Amino acid sequence: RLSWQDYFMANAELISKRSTCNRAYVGAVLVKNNRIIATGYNGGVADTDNCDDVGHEMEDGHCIRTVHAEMNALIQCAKEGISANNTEIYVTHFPCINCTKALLQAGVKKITYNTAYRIHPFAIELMTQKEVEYVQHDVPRVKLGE
Amino acid sequence: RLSWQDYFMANAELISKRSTCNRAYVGAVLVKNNRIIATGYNGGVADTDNCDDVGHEMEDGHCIRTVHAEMNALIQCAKEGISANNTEIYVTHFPCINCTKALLQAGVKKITYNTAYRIHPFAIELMTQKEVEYVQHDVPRVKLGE
Amino acid sequence: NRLSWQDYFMANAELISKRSTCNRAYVGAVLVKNNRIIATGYNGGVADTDNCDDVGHEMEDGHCIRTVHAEMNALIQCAKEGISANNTEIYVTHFPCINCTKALLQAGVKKITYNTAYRIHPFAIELMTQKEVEYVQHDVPRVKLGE
Amino acid sequence: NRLSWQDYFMANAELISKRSTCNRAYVGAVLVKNNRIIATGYNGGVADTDNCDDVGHEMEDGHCIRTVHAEMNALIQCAKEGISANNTEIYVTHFPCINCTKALLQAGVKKITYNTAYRIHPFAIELMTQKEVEYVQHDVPRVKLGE
Amino acid sequence: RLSWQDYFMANAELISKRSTCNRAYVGAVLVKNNRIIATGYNGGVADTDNCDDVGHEMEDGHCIRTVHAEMNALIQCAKEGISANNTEIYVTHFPCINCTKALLQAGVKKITYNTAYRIHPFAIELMTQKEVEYVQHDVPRVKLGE
Amino acid sequence: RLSWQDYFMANAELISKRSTCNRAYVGAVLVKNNRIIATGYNGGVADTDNCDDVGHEMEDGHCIRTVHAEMNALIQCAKEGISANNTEIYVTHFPCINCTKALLQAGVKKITYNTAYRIHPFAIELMTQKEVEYVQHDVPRVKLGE
Ligand SMILES: Nc1ccn([C@H]2C[C@H](O)[C@@H](COP(=O)(O)OP(=O)(O)OP(=O)(O)O)O2)c(=O)n1
Ligand SMILES: Nc1ccn([C@H]2C[C@H](O)[C@@H](COP(=O)(O)OP(=O)(O)OP(=O)(O)O)O2)c(=O)n1
Ligand SMILES: Nc1ccn([C@H]2C[C@H](O)[C@@H](COP(=O)(O)OP(=O)(O)OP(=O)(O)O)O2)c(=O)n1
Ligand SMILES: Nc1ccn([C@H]2C[C@H](O)[C@@H](COP(=O)(O)OP(=O)(O)OP(=O)(O)O)O2)c(=O)n1
Ligand SMILES: Nc1ccn([C@H]2C[C@H](O)[C@@H](COP(=O)(O)OP(=O)(O)OP(=O)(O)O)O2)c(=O)n1
Ligand SMILES: Nc1ccn([C@H]2C[C@H](O)[C@@H](COP(=O)(O)OP(=O)(O)OP(=O)(O)O)O2)c(=O)n1
Ligand SMILES: O=C1N[C@H](O)C=CN1[C@H]1C[C@H](O)[C@H](COP(=O)(O)O)O1
Ligand SMILES: O=C1N[C@H](O)C=CN1[C@H]1C[C@H](O)[C@H](COP(=O)(O)O)O1
Ligand SMILES: O=C1N[C@H](O)C=CN1[C@H]1C[C@H](O)[C@H](COP(=O)(O)O)O1
Ligand SMILES: O=C1N[C@H](O)C=CN1[C@H]1C[C@H](O)[C@H](COP(=O)(O)O)O1
Ligand SMILES: O=C1N[C@H](O)C=CN1[C@H]1C[C@H](O)[C@H](COP(=O)(O)O)O1
Ligand SMILES: O=C1N[C@H](O)C=CN1[C@H]1C[C@H](O)[C@H](COP(=O)(O)O)O1
Ligand SMILES: [Mg+2]
Ligand SMILES: [Mg+2]
Ligand SMILES: [Mg+2]
Ligand SMILES: [Mg+2]
Ligand SMILES: [Mg+2]
Ligand SMILES: [Mg+2]
Ligand SMILES: [Zn+2]
Ligand SMILES: [Zn+2]
Ligand SMILES: [Zn+2]
Ligand SMILES: [Zn+2]
Ligand SMILES: [Zn+2]
Ligand SMILES: [Zn+2]
Ligand SMILES: [Zn+2]
Ligand SMILES: [Zn+2]
Ligand SMILES: [Zn+2]
Ligand SMILES: [Zn+2]
Ligand SMILES: [Zn+2]
Ligand SMILES: [Zn+2]
Repeated sequence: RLSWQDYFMANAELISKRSTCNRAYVGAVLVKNNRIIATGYNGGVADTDNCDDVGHEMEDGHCIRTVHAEMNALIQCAKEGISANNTEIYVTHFPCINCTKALLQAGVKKITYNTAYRIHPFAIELMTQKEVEYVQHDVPRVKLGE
Repeated sequence: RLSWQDYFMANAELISKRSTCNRAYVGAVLVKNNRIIATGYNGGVADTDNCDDVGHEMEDGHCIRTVHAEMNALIQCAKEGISANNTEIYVTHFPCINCTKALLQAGVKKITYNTAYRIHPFAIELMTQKEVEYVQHDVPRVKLGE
Repeated sequence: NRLSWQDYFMANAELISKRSTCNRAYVGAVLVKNNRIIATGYNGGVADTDNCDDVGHEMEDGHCIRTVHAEMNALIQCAKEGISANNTEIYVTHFPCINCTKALLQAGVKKITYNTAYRIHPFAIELMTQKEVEYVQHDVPRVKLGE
Repeated sequence: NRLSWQDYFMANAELISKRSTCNRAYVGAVLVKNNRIIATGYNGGVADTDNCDDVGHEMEDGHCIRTVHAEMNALIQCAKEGISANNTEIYVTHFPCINCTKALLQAGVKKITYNTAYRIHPFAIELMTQKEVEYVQHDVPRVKLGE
Repeated sequence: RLSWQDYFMANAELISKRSTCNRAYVGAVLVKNNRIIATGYNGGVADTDNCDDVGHEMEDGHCIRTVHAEMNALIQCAKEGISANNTEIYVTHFPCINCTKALLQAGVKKITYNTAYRIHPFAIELMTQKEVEYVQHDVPRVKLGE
Repeated sequence: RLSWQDYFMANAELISKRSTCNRAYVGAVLVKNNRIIATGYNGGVADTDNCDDVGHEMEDGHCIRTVHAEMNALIQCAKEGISANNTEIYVTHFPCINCTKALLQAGVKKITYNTAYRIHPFAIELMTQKEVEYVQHDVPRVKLGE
């Protein structure tokens, strides 16, 4: 039976399947007391162009078109009025500095990630100072459907 | 990529992977405006015995030990104070009469399911009266992890 | 001689039961957090569907399956509105059935106070015991309203 | 002969008034949204402070100022818990004073149903009129609970 | 830079600038963990006449037309469904007995005020009994805009 | 008497007075139906170093140390569980691309700003496509305190 860690990392990878930016298919699942409260994948602002259709918007070696997966989970909370305080997050890719700041500021207490994607040393510095646990964990092998 | 329908049915199946009652491994995902707001699988009341460990509690041909997947999604909303009104649900198995009544009463507006499990005609009657569609949809074939 | 909290809320549960539309048992439930009422419910059909009063019971295995139960109507008020039922207690006219018991325990209801020892399911007792939730019998007080 | 919604909630307001601790008027209030109870209140001292029953009234200009009013206790339940009082109606045993009237109107309470025509302030009427909020008199129904 | 106390007292004074009762221009800011969660100024019920236009409604030496600043902050919470428990309030004027009772009942834990307006001894009595400090603090001199 | 626009822009400037990054003192006030629901200024993640004390963290010509003012307002909503949908925002400085994406995604419908700060053409493109109104408005001259 899938452990909680495997259960949520698998969910993060499934969530990434709708990513519309082929630089990285990113999925995030926000969890409170082992319950899923929000999810997100990387894509353009809702009702705007996606990279799949009009191409990336590159600036300083990053695609700036997308709302990031982690940010989409947090913004789901802000839009609906759901508390993200005292949560943990499972993400397919290590959070960029912008996502890191938002997550820490929102009260996210633990970050579990699969891919060591472009790890920013300042993101590590912030997680360390804020005493937020970060953990690498592989997505388990799971087959769904017939 | 995965359609919204495929995306959520896949999620429901993944959610079912932690089911602790082997009569049916059930998973449910509650969705509002294409966002996941709650999930649930079938298992004993939290902090109580599960069928996997102590056996089913059978009455009139049903296992009564478990909080049902759909009920776990709704009760997540009740416990946390998340609104379930104007949602839809994706579930691995057709809802029983008890789950159907609760879902309809909560303001769930559409039901999508995979397995046509023990369909109760009174459940159909109520869904029809409430103008809530019950749509069969197969779980897509999806492979997660390496 | 003011109504105690227990009497106050049990009286309320009985009053709440006065709109029940299934004559097998007129059930009323009041959900309480820190001695404040946050939700109520009585037993009746799904909203906007038929009630037993009008079309008869829908019997299955010796139970009327037509109704959303009183306790469930309280919990579903919370789920529908987005009101937290965690760390509450409930006052109910009738001892909760196994389905209501599971939902209450799962929602974080910490104590159950009931009047009528209605069809008490031994498995409901087993679960309340394991989950460490008290189930107290308390009579509805004699209260006259109006005039 | 089931209790109508109006009778159901007015009965509830009267029951709620049974814990009032200021004998100048036993006031009870029930806040309702889409025929669901979301909050209640009776008149009594600030929580954890003295009640009139025990220490006497605190009179100022012909009013007892000791109590948080029933209507205010309902609204404050909402403010303290974070429950939305917008687009509600209220049922109250006594017509709201000017302070309660202002707070109710400001909170988005859309209709006021009361039993007793208690010290009706003409300025309260003026405000309800301008704000377009109905104020309906309705008797508490004769209801016997218990035994 | 401005201390938290100066920051919020300044805000309360700015909030008071829209007051429509010239007996006292009152502003209130409701704060939870140094975040502003609601504000209010004294004026008529929304969509009703204001004192500026039709005059005061005087009774027993008080203008009864207005919803008070503090009450407007609390009622913002009630209307929207924002929790006022475990807050503090900053107000331009010492709260009257009605506002004091409501604030204490709502779970407001500290009161900071500038002007010692019409102090009611019963208000002091209740604050003291509830172990809620009432702190006088001057509005700082702050110039905004060019 | 201060118009609503002047009232909230003045508030945004006052909010900026606690900024701890001297590259730009930024303040934001999030408004729903002319009520203030959240505020923010630019500063380090809560309980971490500020630029005032340890210097800026410069990357590609931007200080990346700070959680931005707008982001702090939105994250207040996410942390507490307050809905930011159907709001408008008043900000001392035109939002950067990251803030722009988050605001649009959160359901912010109008942006009023004072300073035309480093206006990103892609932020304009997004506001335009998302049909979000943006308006320049000067902070009014307001003196507070004696
Ligand atoms: N469950 C969801 C739903 C949406 N989003 C985010 C990802 C994108 O940033 C944006 C997509 O929202 P749209 O309203 O544009 O949804 P579409 O149906 O158009 O999907 P897409 O744009 O991905 O085709 O919202 C998300 O992270 N998770
Ligand atoms: N994401 C979740 C978490 C919990 N539950 C439900 C399923 C069971 O009815 C019960 C399990 O909760 P526990 O607190 O017992 O969690 P455990 O870690 O013990 O899991 P399990 O009992 O499944 O081993 O809660 C759920 O549906 N979905
Ligand atoms: N205060 C309330 C309101 C409703 N309900 C539940 C009981 C029934 O299961 C259903 C009744 O909802 P309707 O929308 O059908 O309300 P009616 O006004 O039609 O009442 P009834 O059907 O009882 O005549 O909702 C409840 O328990 N408590
Ligand atoms: N269901 C409730 C609970 C409380 N209150 C209000 C009425 C009083 O203004 C105050 C009473 O709160 P306490 O915390 O003092 O409660 P007690 O248990 O001490 O009740 P009492 O003081 O009435 O004996 O709160 C209310 O209106 N409705
Ligand atoms: N940010 C706000 C908005 C409103 N109110 C309160 C003060 C008055 O009691 C009433 C004013 O609300 P209106 O809906 O009448 O707003 P107007 O735009 O008409 O403002 P005014 O009446 O002050 O001109 O609401 C408040 O305290 N703070
Ligand atoms: N009303 C508030 C309170 C906080 N913050 C944001 C700005 C900074 O990003 C961070 C500051 O939070 P701290 O918990 O560090 O508060 P301090 O009391 O330490 O203030 P500072 O760090 O500004 O000295 O939170 C904000 O925008 N608005
Ligand atoms: O969604 C996330 N989350 C993580 O925080 C990092 C990147 N992303 C997205 C952003 C972009 O679409 C991306 C590839 O990232 P860069 O373009 O920044 O290398 O994956
Ligand atoms: O979780 C759901 N959801 C559906 O509503 C139906 C059954 N179930 C569960 C209940 C039990 O654990 C089960 C097998 O169902 P029966 O024991 O009722 O046949 O799957
Ligand atoms: O509302 C509750 N709450 C309790 O959990 C038990 C039964 N009921 C209702 C269900 C039905 O309408 C009923 C009579 O119960 P039975 O038909 O299950 O005996 O009272
Ligand atoms: O609870 C309410 N609600 C109504 O708004 C009016 C009065 N009251 C209370 C206040 C006091 O305890 C009271 C008797 O009122 P007066 O002391 O103002 O006459 O009943
Ligand atoms: O807004 C507050 N808050 C304080 O609690 C006291 C008075 N006020 C208002 C009420 C009226 O508009 C006012 C002048 O008060 P009096 O009219 O009660 O003296 O300032
Ligand atoms: O708070 C905001 N909000 C706006 O979106 C833009 C910048 N800022 C902050 C970020 C940094 O502390 C800043 C000066 O911005 P740059 O360092 O990106 O030029 O003001
Ligand atoms: Mg799209
Ligand atoms: Mg368990
Ligand atoms: Mg009906
Ligand atoms: Mg007491
Ligand atoms: Mg007005
Ligand atoms: Mg700090
Ligand atoms: Zn891209
Ligand atoms: Zn990122
Ligand atoms: Zn089983
Ligand atoms: Zn079921
Ligand atoms: Zn029946
Ligand atoms: Zn039941
Ligand atoms: Zn009294
Ligand atoms: Zn009153
Ligand atoms: Zn006046
Ligand atoms: Zn006042
Ligand atoms: Zn800096
Ligand atoms: Zn920014």
